[PDB]
This record gives sequence, structure tokens and C-alpha cells, in this order.
Amino acid sequence: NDESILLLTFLGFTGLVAKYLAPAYKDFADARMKKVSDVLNASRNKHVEAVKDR
Amino acid sequence: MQLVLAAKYIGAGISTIGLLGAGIGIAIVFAALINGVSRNPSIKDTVFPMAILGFALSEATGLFCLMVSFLLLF
Amino acid sequence: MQLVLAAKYIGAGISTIGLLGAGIGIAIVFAALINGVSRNPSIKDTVFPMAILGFALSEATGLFCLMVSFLLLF
Amino acid sequence: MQLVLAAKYIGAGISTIGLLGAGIGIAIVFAALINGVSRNPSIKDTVFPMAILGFALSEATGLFCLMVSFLLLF
Amino acid sequence: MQLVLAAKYIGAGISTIGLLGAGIGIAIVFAALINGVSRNPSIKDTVFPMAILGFALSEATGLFCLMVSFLLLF
Amino acid sequence: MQLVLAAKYIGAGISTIGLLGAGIGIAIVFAALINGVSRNPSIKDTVFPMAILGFALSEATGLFCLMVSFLLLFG
Amino acid sequence: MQLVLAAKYIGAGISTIGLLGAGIGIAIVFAALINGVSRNPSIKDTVFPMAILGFALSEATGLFCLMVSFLLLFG
Amino acid sequence: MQLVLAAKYIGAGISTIGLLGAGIGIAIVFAALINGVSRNPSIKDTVFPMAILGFALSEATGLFCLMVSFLLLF
Amino acid sequence: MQLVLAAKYIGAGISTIGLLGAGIGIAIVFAALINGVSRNPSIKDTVFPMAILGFALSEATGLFCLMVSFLLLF
Amino acid sequence: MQLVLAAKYIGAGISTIGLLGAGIGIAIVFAALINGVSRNPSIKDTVFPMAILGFALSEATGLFCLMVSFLLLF
Amino acid sequence: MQLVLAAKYIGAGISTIGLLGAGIGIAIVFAALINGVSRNPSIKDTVFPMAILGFALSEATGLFCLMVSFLLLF
Amino acid sequence: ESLVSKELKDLQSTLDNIQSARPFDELTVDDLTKIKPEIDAKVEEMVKKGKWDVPGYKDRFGNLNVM
Amino acid sequence: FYFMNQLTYGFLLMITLLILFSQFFLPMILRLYVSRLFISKL
Amino acid sequence: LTTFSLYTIIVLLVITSLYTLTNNNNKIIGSRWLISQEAIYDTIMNMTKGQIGGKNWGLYFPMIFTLFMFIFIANLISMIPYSFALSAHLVFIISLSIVIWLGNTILGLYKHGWVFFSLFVPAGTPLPLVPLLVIIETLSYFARAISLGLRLGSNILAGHLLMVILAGLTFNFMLINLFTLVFGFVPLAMILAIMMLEFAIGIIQGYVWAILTASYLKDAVYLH
Amino acid sequence: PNAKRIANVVHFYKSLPQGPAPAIKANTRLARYKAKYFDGDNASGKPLWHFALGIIAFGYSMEYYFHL
Amino acid sequence: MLKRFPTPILKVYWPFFVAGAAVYYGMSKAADLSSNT
Ligand SMILES: CC[C@H]1/C=C/C=C/C[C@@H](C)[C@H](O)[C@@](C)(O)C(=O)[C@@H](C)[C@H](O)[C@@H](C)C(=O)[C@@H](C)[C@H](O)[C@@H](C)/C=C\C(=O)O[C@@H]2[C@H](C)[C@H](CC1)O[C@]1(CC[C@H](C)[C@H](C[C@@H](C)O)O1)[C@H]2C
Ligand SMILES: CC[C@H]1/C=C\C=C/C[C@@H](C)[C@H](O)[C@@](C)(O)C(=O)[C@@H](C)[C@H](O)[C@@H](C)C(=O)[C@@H](C)[C@H](O)[C@@H](C)/C=C/C(=O)O[C@@H]2[C@H](C)[C@H](CC1)O[C@]1(CC[C@H](C)[C@H](C[C@@H](C)O)O1)[C@H]2C
Ligand SMILES: CC[C@H]1/C=C\C=C/C[C@@H](C)[C@H](O)[C@@](C)(O)C(=O)[C@@H](C)[C@H](O)[C@@H](C)C(=O)[C@@H](C)[C@H](O)[C@@H](C)/C=C\C(=O)O[C@@H]2[C@H](C)[C@H](CC1)O[C@]1(CC[C@H](C)[C@H](C[C@@H](C)O)O1)[C@H]2C
Ligand SMILES: CC[C@H]1/C=C\C=C/C[C@@H](C)[C@H](O)[C@@](C)(O)C(=O)[C@@H](C)[C@H](O)[C@@H](C)C(=O)[C@@H](C)[C@H](O)[C@@H](C)/C=C\C(=O)O[C@@H]2[C@H](C)[C@H](CC1)O[C@]1(CC[C@H](C)[C@H](C[C@@H](C)O)O1)[C@H]2C
Repeated sequence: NDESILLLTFLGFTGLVAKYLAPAYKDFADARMKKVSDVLNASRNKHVEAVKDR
Repeated sequence: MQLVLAAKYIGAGISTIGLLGAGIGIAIVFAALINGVSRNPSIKDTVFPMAILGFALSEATGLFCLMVSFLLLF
Repeated sequence: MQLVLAAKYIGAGISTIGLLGAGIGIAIVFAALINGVSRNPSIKDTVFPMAILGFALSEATGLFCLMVSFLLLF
Repeated sequence: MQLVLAAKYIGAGISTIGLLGAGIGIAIVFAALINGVSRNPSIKDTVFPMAILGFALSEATGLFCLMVSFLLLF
Repeated sequence: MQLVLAAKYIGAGISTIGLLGAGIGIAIVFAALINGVSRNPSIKDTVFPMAILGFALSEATGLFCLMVSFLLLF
Repeated sequence: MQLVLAAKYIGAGISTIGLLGAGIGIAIVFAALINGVSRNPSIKDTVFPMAILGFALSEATGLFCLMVSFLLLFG
Repeated sequence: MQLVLAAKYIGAGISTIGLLGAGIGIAIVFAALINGVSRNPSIKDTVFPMAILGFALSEATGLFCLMVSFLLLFG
Repeated sequence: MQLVLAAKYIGAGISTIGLLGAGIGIAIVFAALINGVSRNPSIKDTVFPMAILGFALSEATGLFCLMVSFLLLF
Repeated sequence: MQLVLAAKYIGAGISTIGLLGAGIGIAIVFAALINGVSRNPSIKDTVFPMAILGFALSEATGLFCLMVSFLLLF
Repeated sequence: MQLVLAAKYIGAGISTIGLLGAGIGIAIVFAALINGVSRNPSIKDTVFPMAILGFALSEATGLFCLMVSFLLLF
Repeated sequence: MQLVLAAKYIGAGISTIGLLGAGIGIAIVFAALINGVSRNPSIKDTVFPMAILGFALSEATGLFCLMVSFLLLF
Repeated sequence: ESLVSKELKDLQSTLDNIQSARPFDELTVDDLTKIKPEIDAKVEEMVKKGKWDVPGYKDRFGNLNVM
Repeated sequence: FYFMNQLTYGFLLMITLLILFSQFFLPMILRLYVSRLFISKL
Repeated sequence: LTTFSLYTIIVLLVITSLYTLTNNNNKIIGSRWLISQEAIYDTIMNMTKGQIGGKNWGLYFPMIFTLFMFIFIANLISMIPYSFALSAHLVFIISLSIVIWLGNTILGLYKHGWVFFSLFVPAGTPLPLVPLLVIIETLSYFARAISLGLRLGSNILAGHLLMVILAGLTFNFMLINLFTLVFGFVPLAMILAIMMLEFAIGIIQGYVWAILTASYLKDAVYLH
Repeated sequence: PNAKRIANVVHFYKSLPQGPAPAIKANTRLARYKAKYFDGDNASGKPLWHFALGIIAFGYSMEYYFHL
Repeated sequence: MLKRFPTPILKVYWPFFVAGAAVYYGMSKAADLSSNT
């Protein structure tokens, strides 16, 4: 079929995606996740420290 | 009249490449924009509102040849 | 015969690609405006009128191009 | 009859060189981008979209010509 | 008889695009004018008349081109 | 029909020089890249990917030209 | 014989766009003039003749082009 | 019937100036290659491989045209 | 017989705008001249003979162009 | 079959205008060479070889386009 | 057979504008040469032979072009 | 004398409750709305006026946008 | 043939998405913004 | 039922499939699937903040979002090979552009009445050309309308058809004698690069739509 | 001072201990799909690819219903 | 599920819907008058 070559191109593209972009996007999301969670925990930690200092 | 339609078709053809400046002009505007904001950062929101206006005025006249090509195809 | 109207159409086609120069020229006008204001912002208010001066009557010569096509189109 | 399709084909041929505009335009955009990030390493973000933005404005103009060729080719 | 006036029309068409030089240069003049007046503001009164000088005796030449078109249209 | 293929061939001819755009463009891109890496020694690995980015989807336009010159030539 | 006058007319048409050269040329000359007089305000009368000099016998050459068209419209 | 080969030959002729781009293009590269060492005599053997690589895959563009010219002559 | 002279005339037409090149090129010489003395006043004795030398033997190109056009005309 | 060699000739006519690119580029090469050696006269035996080699290699633009004509002339 | 000579004439007509870039290229060389000698006035006798060398072979493109025009005229 | 004896044990009970009731890695905004209607009220006023820009957010929380 | 088809279903979806986004999906994330900033500021 | 209507239902279902199943029972932590829409929201927010910059600027922030997502989604669904182009229809895209343009005009007329036509006089100009500068913009104002959409459509129509035409290329390249199977990989990588540029001509063109219509709302709401 | 104290004594008392959000048998013949692919733990892009296959099938079936 | 918030979609975006209806009516005229080609 003619258009089957286009499906093969799409398969190769998504293979390259799952090989390169998927782990990079995973690492970016994990970095942002860790930053947000750490700041969210530090807010409550400083709140508890200021409550104990009172 | 199996001759004038071929001529108007090739006339839309020659009047298609008139957007050549639209391919070049707008770009060099952004060129200076990249040479403008990268030199002085804090003029971004001052040069960009007129940069998009220059783009609009550049694709305005860079498109009338293309609509001439449209209306000359039909 | 049928050679007059076909040639009129192809002439309206050829006589429209001259706006290339007007488009490139107004584009470099905006480019120079950007390159100049980013070096000294406090002169924009003085140079921006003259700039849009230098814009208008630099496109006007290009504005004739499609006009010459219009009277040749009909 | 056997003249209009040959004319449509040669019109698709003549209208093809309209992509010259994009090839000249997007190039100086990337050139100015490289020059701006070269003399200012920590501004690339501020100028990374604004460059490729202009790309999608010049590239598209090129993407005009050949499609006007395509609807002239068929 | 029917062959010569159509050729005159297409001659006006091919000769119309000579305003390319006007559209480019009568704008490069203002581009350099802005680039000069931005880096040195107080020289406008020294340059701006002479500057607009460099416009007229240029664009008029380009005008000649298309007025030839008129004497080739009629 | 015995005449249309000659016009197809000359159309592929006129629709081939459109890579003038790519030839000028990728060249001036590499020229600006040379200038940048010269005036900034420690930026190469930062600009060369982007630069070659500004090659690939900067040359496809020219490709379009000859693929026209591939379809009107053969097909 | 009925083709020769239309040929002369379209020749006067094609030979008319040569003043593109003068239009760009005198313009770059005046651009450089503005760039020089704005960079050194004490040079005007020193560069103004040459500049306008660089004008005339440049654009006159371009003029020659269309005067060919003149002698191609009737002669 | 004698029109098809003459058309092939004039088509090989009209498609000659595509490498026109290369004719200027690659040269511009060496231009920067000269300006990349005048203001920076130190870095030579690092910019030269990049410059020759750019030369190679820019000339390739010049070719993709003269091989079309070759296979159209045949 | 009645076509060869019309061909000679249109050939003199198509061989005319080559002086286009000189028509631009020579000008930039004066440009550098204005860009040579504006920042270095006492340099005329060194640059002006060289400038006019270049001007003359570069305008020789357009001279040969239009004299080819004239000899092909008659 | 007298049309085929006439067509070969007229197609070789616009195959020699491929050195346009050469005529511009192999000249801007020496332009950049001059603009670079004047900034640092001591680096002459280092860049001149380099400067040339590019001239040689980049040349042939017109030479490989002018061969078409000759090949196309004979 | 009465067309081959007219075809040679008109092909010589469309083989003349190939020196176009010559009329620009070599010219701008001298421009840079001015920028070479007016910037560093201690380089005239050093790079003037280099300049005339870069001129000669580079104009040689226009030499080839117009001499092909001659040999096609006859 | 009794005011401090009450206010100290109040904060002591608060600290003893917060030490074992911090599901910050799995907290739900529904619980915040159920304990704080101020969140919903501020969102409602912000949408009605249109102050989609939330001040004091970009400094400690990066905008994370493409540009 | 299908000008009315495309245009009418497209406008239906346009009004649908306008109301849908503006009423549900922008403010549901604005809620997350406000919750984070309210836990930070306290 | 129409393929286009079913494609509209697909767009709506995918948009719902970007937030509803994304939200892990209303968690503050902002899971990975939510970070995509987080970034989209932030890059549209910080865009339209600096574009129009008005004291009351977020009021039109909903539309600048819903005009983007529609274009961001309807140009990533048809990316699947065995599908049909959604946005390549010039009629519908130009109609949407005309709708937005006429809405902006009516908004400006209802907000400023007579003085709304003060946009056509940008800055100080000499007298003998005061109407002239208005002219080009006079016709340019409505060329702004037709072009705004005509660009993206003419991109999408030029994109998908492209991926079709050269497809037949590699189809007509591998039915001649089997010796064509050697070094027949660079057209495959060329189509790969075509899809690479396709994704750009979708996403970055949606961005372009958003930024141009943001500038146009700025011009229609404020008088320079 | 007093403001932070009177704020955090109210913010904390109703907050649930730790974790605990299994929601019994969270399922509805579609919800499981979300628990398998759409939680903060897995968050893998596979469904997109899966959804792609859907269109890769759907249009193909539509192909199977229109052209072939 | 998703809590509904009363956000202004009518008292803000009325001219856009007016223009949409006007373009629908214009296309009605266009495809009821030019559909005979
Ligand atoms: C072979 C491809 C090109 C380069 C390859 C290698 C050559 C080295 C290069 C540095 C030069 O040729 C050179 C400097 O080395 C060189 O020519 C020297 C040997 C020579 O002594 C030099 C000092 C010159 O004076 C030389 C440039 C000529 O004498 C000068 C009058 C003009 C140029 C000229 O006619 O040469 C051309 C040129 C080399 C060109 C370009 C040659 O070649 C000639 C012969 C082939 C055809 C006829 C071309 C036509 C051209 C217009 O395309 O003209 C050849 C005829
Ligand atoms: C073919 C793939 C490319 C490969 C890599 C790029 C660089 C080549 C490199 C490895 C060479 O060694 C070189 C460039 O360094 C080189 O030639 C030097 C070593 C050499 O000493 C140099 C000074 C020369 O003498 C050389 C310029 C020759 O004298 C000169 C006659 C070459 C002609 C020319 O234009 O070269 C091109 C070029 C190599 C180009 C580019 C070659 O190739 C040719 C032949 C193939 C086609 C015809 C192309 C494009 C056009 C002519 O169609 O032109 C080929 C014709
Ligand atoms: C080798 C080419 C040129 C010769 C000499 C160049 C350099 C030497 C230098 C000292 C010259 O005398 C010169 C630069 O001063 C010069 O050009 C003068 C003669 C010139 O008159 C100049 C001083 C002026 O007066 C100048 C201010 C005028 O405005 C200018 C329009 C003069 C006339 C002119 O351009 O005519 C041309 C020109 C002389 C040109 C110049 C010829 O010659 C004419 C002769 C007839 C034909 C038609 C040529 C063709 C044209 C394209 O060159 O044009 C001739 C018709
Ligand atoms: C290899 C090409 C060139 C040869 C040598 C180049 C460099 C060496 C250098 C020392 C030369 O002698 C030169 C630069 O000084 C030079 O060009 C002189 C001969 C020239 O006369 C120069 C000093 C002048 O007098 C100059 C001020 C004149 O205004 C100029 C119009 C001279 C004549 C001229 O251009 O004629 C050309 C030219 C010599 C050109 C130059 C030829 O030759 C002629 C010969 C006939 C044919 C028609 C060619 C074609 C033309 C396109 O080159 O033109 C010939 C017809």
C-alpha cells in the first residue's frame, strides 16, 4: 500500500520519541515535581517552626 | 476559448512568486528585532508591539500579489 | 481574437511582482527603526514619526504596481 | 484542450521559485539568533521563541507559493 | 492589428516591475537615515533636508520606468 | 498528450532553480555561526545544535522545489 | 512585418527594467552619505560633492538603459 | 515530435542557475571564515572543520541541481 | 526573413539590463568612499585615485554590456 | 529538425548566467579577505592560503554552469 | 532554417546579463579595498597587489560570459 | 496566670496534631475547600474581577513556561 | 456541498469549548495555584 | 453523520481526556499529565500579560486560550497518517478568522464608537499624506482578516497533501526493479523530517495564531 | 506572630493523618484505566500512543468502509 | 467531578457571538445563492 510507508514513518518517529523525548520529559517532570514538593514541605516546616517559637 | 484559461492559469503562476518579499521582508524585520532585544534586554515590550505592527504592514503588501493570483486563477 | 484577453491576463500577472522591492524596503525601514531604538530608546518619539514617514512614501511607489495590473486586469 | 494542461504544468513550474523567499528569510532569522546568543549567552530564552516565531511567519509565506502551485497543478 | 496591442499590454506588464529599484532604495535611504539619527539625535536639522533630497532625485528616476509603461500602454 | 511531456520537462526545469533560497540561506546561517563561535569561544556546544536546527527545517523549502521537479519530471 | 513592431514594443518593455540598477545604486550612495554625515557632522561640504558626483554618472548610466528603449520605441 | 527533445534541452538550460545559490552561498561561508579569524586569530583549527562541513552540505544543495540538469539532458 | 529582424530587436532588448550590475556595483564604491573619509578625513589623496580606478574599470562591464546590446541591435 | 539546435543554443544562452553567483561570491571572498587583513596585517601567510583555497573550491560555480552551454553548445 | 541565426542572436541576448554579478562583485571588492585602506592607512602597498589579484580572476567570470556571448553571436 | 497555661497547651496540642497529620505529598484541594471556604471565595472574586494574574506566585514558584 | 455541515458543527463546538473551558478548566487549575500560594503564604 | 462532525467529537473527547482523567483526585502535587496543561496555561498567561498589558487584561484570557487549544488539538489529531485533515479546509478556518475579526470590530465600535477609527492614524505625519497612510491600512485592516486564517489553512493544506505526495514518491520509488531497495532509506528519513516540520507547522502556527490575535485584541480594545 | 498562629491552628486540625485515599474499590470499568495509567506513580505516555492506535484503526476501518 | 464556577461568558463575549451569528447568516446567503454552479 502507498500510505503504509507513512505509517512506518510514524512508527519510527514514535520509536525515536520513546527513546529520547520520553525519558527527558520524565526527568523534567520529576525535577519540577521534586522542587514543588520540597518547597511545599518547607513552607509547612517553617510554619511549624514559627508556631513552636511562639 | 480553450486558450485564455491556460493564459490566466500561467498568469496566476507568474503572479504567485510576487510574495517573494513576504518570504524575505518580514524575516529581516525580526532579524533586527533579534539584534534589538539581545543588545538591550529591557526594550522588549517597547519594540515588540511595533515589531508586530511592522510585520502586519509587511505581510499586507506582501500578499496582494497572491490574491491577484487567486482572482486571476478564477 | 482570443489573443488579446489572454495577453491581458498574463500582463496583469507579470505586472504584479514588482511589490517585491516595496516589501523589502519597508521591512528594512522597520529593521533600521528597531536597530536604532534599541540603541537609544529616548529618541523613539522623535524618530518614529519620520520612520512611518519614510515607510509610507516608500511603499507608495510599490503601491502603483498592482494598480498598473488593475487597469490592465479590467 | 491539449494546451491548457501543459500550461498548468508550466505554471506550477514558474510558481515554484516563490519558495526562494522563505529560503532567504528564515536564514537571516536564525543568523541573527545565533549572533544575539553569541554576544549574550543568558538571553537565549528571551529570544528563542521570538526568533522561531518569525520563522513560522516566513516559512508559511513559502508554504503559500507551492500550494498555489498545487491547486494550479491539479 | 489584433496582435500588436496585446503585445503592448504585456510590454507595459513587463516594464511595470521596474519600480523594484524604487521600492528598495527610496526605503534604504530612510533606513540609513534612521540608523544615523538614532545614534546621534541633534543632527536631524543637519541631515533631514539633505536626507529627503536623497529621496526625490532617486524615486523620480524609478517613476520614469512606469511612465514608459503608459506610453507603451497608449 | 505527445506535447504535454515536453512542457512537463521544461516545467521541471524552471521549478529546479528554486534551491537558490536554500543555497544562499544555509550558507549565511553557517556564516553567522562562524562569526558567533569566533567572537565567543565557549558557546559552540550551545549554538551548534540550534544552528543545525536552523539548518534542517531551513532547507526543506528548497527540497520542495526539486520534489516539484521530481513529480512534474517523472509523474 | 506585422510582428516586428510588436517585437520592438515588447523589447522596449524588457529593456525598461534596467534602471533598477540606478535606483538601487544612487540610493546606497545617499545611504552611505547619511551614515557619514551623521557620524561626523564636520564633513558635509567635504563629502557632499563626491556624493552627488557618485550620483550623476551612476544614474546616467542607468538612464542610458531606458534611452535604448527610447530608440527602440521608434527607431 | 521534434519539440520534445528541444524542450528537454532548453529545460536543462533553464535549470542551470540553481547552483547560482552555491555560487554565492559557499563563498559567504569563507567570508565569515575570514572574519572569524581577523578579530580572533587564535581559534583556527576549531572553526575550520565546521566551515568545511558547512561548505560540504551547502554545496550539496548546489549539486542537487546540476545532477537534475544532467539527468534532464539525458 | 521578416522574423529575424524582430528577433534581433528583442535580443537587443534582452541584452540591455545587464548594465544593471554595474548600475549598482559602481555605486557602492562611492559608498565606501563616503565611509572612508567620514572617519578618516586626510585620506583623499590615497583613496580617491583608487576609488575612481575601481569605478572606471568596473563600469567598463556595463559599457561592454550595452555596446553588445547596440551591436546586436545594429 | 532545425529547431533542436537553435533550442540548444538559446538554452545555453541562459546557462552562462550561472556565473552570476560566481561573479558575486568569488568577489565577496576577496572583499572579506581585504576587510580582515586590514584589521590584522601580521596574519597574512596564514589566511591567504585559506582565503584562496576557498576561492578555488567555491569557484567553478559559473564554470560548471558554463560547461552546460558548451556541452549544450556541442 | 531561417530561425537558427535569429535564435543564435537572441541567445546571445540572454547570455549577456551573466556579467551582472561581475558589474557588482568586483565593484564591491574595491569598496572593501577602500575599507581596507581608509581604516588602516599602512596597508596600501601590502594588499593592493592582493586586491588586483582578487579583481582579475574574479572579473574573469564576466570575461567568460561576454566571450561566450560573442562566440554564440557568430 | 491561667491565660498562658491555656495558650501554651493550645499550641502544644496544635503541634502534636500537626506532627501526625501532614499528608503534604497526597493532600487534596477538596479537603482545603472543606476546611477553608476562603479559597473558593478568593477564586470567585478573582474570576469575577478577572485578576488571572496571581501576585506573589512567580517568585517562589517558577512560571515553568516555555518563555 | 458541506459548507453548512462544517461551519455549523464548528460553531457549535466553538461555543461549547468557550463555555466549557471558561467555566471548568481554567479555574480548576487556578484553584491549584491559589491552594499552593495559600499554603505557602499561610 | 459526517467525518468532520465525528472529528469535532474527537477533538472534544481529547480535550476532556487532557484534564478529566489527568486530575488524580484533585491532588495538589500536580502529576506529570497535569504539568503539560500547567505549562500551556503559564505560557499563554505570561504571553497575554505582556501583550495587551492592560489594567483589565485577563477578561479576554479565556478566549485566547480556547482559540489556541482548538488549533493545538485539531492540528495534532490529523497528524495520525490514516486520518483526514481537520484544519486544512480553507473555508472553515477563514470563516473563523472573519468571525474573530468582525467580533473585534463590533467590540471596538461598542466600546469607543466614533474614536475607534483613531487606530488608522498611528503617529505624527505631515499634512499632504494624512489620508494616504490611512488608505493602505484602510484596505490592510480587512486584509488582516482574510490573511489571519488563510495562513494556517494554507499551511495545513500544504502540509498533509505534502505527506501524501512524497509518499507516492517512495511508492513510485520501490516498484521499479528491486535494485532500488539499496540506499533507499534517505527518502524515509526525509518523510520523517517532513513529519518533524509538520508538528512545527501545527504547534508553532497555533502559537502564531494566538500571538497575532492577542495583538489584534490589544489594537481593538486600546487606542494605541 | 498572632496571625500565623491563629491561621495554622485552624489549617491543621481537620487535615487527615497521612496517606489514606484508596477510595475502596475505585472502579467503574473505565476508572481502573485511570488508576493504571493516569496516577502520579505511572504517569506514562502509553495511552497517547494507545489512543493513536485507535485512530490508526478507526480511519483504517473507515478506509475499509469507503475506498476498499 | 469538576465544580462549576459561574464565569462570565455572555456579559463579556457578546460581540463575538453576534459576529458568529452574522457570519452564519452571510454564509447562509452565500451557499443558498451560489450553490448553483
Ligand atoms: C580549475 C578551477 C579554478 C581553480 C583551480 C585552481 C587554480 C589555482 C588558483 C589559485 C588560480 O588559478 C591561480 C592563482 O593559482 C592562478 O591562476 C595562477 C596559476 C596564476 O599565475 C595567477 C597569478 C593569475 O594571474 C591568473 C588568475 C590569471 O593569469 C589572471 C589573468 C586571471 C585569471 C584567469 O584567467 O585564470 C582562470 C582561473 C584560474 C579559473 C579558475 C580555476 O580557471 C581558468 C581556466 C579554466 C576555465 C577556462 C576558467 C574560466 C572561469 C571564468 O570560470 O578559467 C583560468 C583561465
Ligand atoms: C562530492 C562530495 C563533496 C565532499 C566533501 C567536500 C570537500 C572535498 C574535500 C575532501 C577535498 O579534498 C577538498 C575540497 O579539500 C579539495 O579539493 C582540496 C584537497 C584541494 O587541494 C583543492 C585546493 C583543489 O585543488 C580543488 C578545489 C580542485 O582544484 C578543484 C578543481 C575542484 C573543483 C570543485 O569545485 O570541487 C567540487 C567539490 C569538491 C564538491 C564537494 C565534494 O564536489 C564536486 C564534485 C561532485 C559535484 C559535481 C560537486 C558539486 C557541483 C560541482 O555539481 O562538486 C567538486 C567538483
Ligand atoms: C572607461 C569608461 C569611462 C571613461 C573614463 C573614466 C574615467 C576617467 C575620468 C577622469 C572621467 O573623465 C570621468 C570620471 O571624470 C568622467 O566620467 C567624466 C568624463 C564625466 O563627464 C564627469 C566628470 C561628469 O561631468 C559627471 C558629473 C556627469 O554628470 C556625467 C553624466 C558625464 C557624462 C557621462 O556620464 O557620459 C558618459 C561617461 C562620460 C562615460 C564614461 C566612460 O563615457 C560615455 C561615452 C559614451 C558611451 C555611451 C559610454 C557608455 C557608459 C556606460 O560609460 O559613456 C559617456 C556618454
Ligand atoms: C584578465 C582580464 C583583464 C586583464 C588584466 C588585469 C589585470 C592586470 C592589470 C595590471 C591591468 O593592466 C589593469 C587592471 O591595469 C587594466 O585593466 C588596464 C589595462 C586598464 O587600461 C586600466 C589601467 C585603465 O586604464 C582604466 C582606468 C580604464 O578606465 C579602463 C576603461 C581600461 C580599459 C578597459 O577596461 O578595457 C578592457 C580591460 C583592459 C580588460 C581587462 C582584462 O580587458 C579588455 C580586453 C578586451 C575584452 C573585451 C575584455 C573583456 C572585459 C570584460 O575584461 O576587456 C579591455 C577591452
